Amino acid sequence: MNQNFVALTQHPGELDWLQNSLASAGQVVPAGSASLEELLALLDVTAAGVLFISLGKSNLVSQGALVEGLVSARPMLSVVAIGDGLDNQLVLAAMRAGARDFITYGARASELTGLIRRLGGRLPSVP
Repeated sequence: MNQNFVALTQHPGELDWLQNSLASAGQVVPAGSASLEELLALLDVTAAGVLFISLGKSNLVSQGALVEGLVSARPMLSVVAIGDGLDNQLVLAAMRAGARDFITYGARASELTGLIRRLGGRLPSVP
């Protein structure tokens, strides 16, 4: 019923869309301009299991490398990419980097709560 989510957004409209859509599921913590080390510290203190990362053609090389680093360090972390659903090569690059899912900014709130439900039902609770 409640989680912390971390978001690497490339504009404030994305952060608002995430926060408003996922309000019933938990809290969306912004990570702003964060390095891999800083981002891993923020995931640990918030005990976040889902990370949202906004991808585009301009930031794909550096952000893709970051997803690769995150997924190496935290294999159980669910990385969800946010980008243009009309760009097949972008969707493909994100998946290759280690992103579990890809959503387009402005998607219905029910699509986001649905995704969080699905990602929650994926692994056992008792460790």
